[PDB]
Amino acid sequence: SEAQSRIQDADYATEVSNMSKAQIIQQAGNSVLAKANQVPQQVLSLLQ
Amino acid sequence: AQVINTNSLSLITQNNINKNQSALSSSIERLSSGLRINSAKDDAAGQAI
Amino acid sequence: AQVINTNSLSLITQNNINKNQSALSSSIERLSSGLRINSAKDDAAGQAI
Repeated sequence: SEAQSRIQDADYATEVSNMSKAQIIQQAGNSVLAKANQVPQQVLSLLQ
Repeated sequence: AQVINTNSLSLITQNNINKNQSALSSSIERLSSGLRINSAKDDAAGQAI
Repeated sequence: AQVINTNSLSLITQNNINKNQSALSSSIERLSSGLRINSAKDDAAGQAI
């Protein structure tokens, strides 16, 4: 049982860190994606 | 700016977000579940043993 | 803490308690009974003698 444990164990210490990293990266990606959408907008300034 | 027909920066951002959300889904699944294998989309040798 | 799916410490503690229970039961039974052999699950040569 002890030997089988090592093969299939969640290891919450690592999994919560991976989850936090993923959440941070997702929020950062959404931020930079919303910021990047304003880039094609400055053409109207040249238009008029 | 010069091009609005394609915002490649948005495309790369979408790809990065997709990879990160795949990692996030894996982490959330393994966290809610007790196992690490979890219906081995992951390694096969581990569940075989 | 790192693992919740299996707790090995509690398991080996259970094994130790189970090992102790046998000696406890044997001692109590030999105390209640007058004889040491007592239906020799113990040594059988002594029972024959």
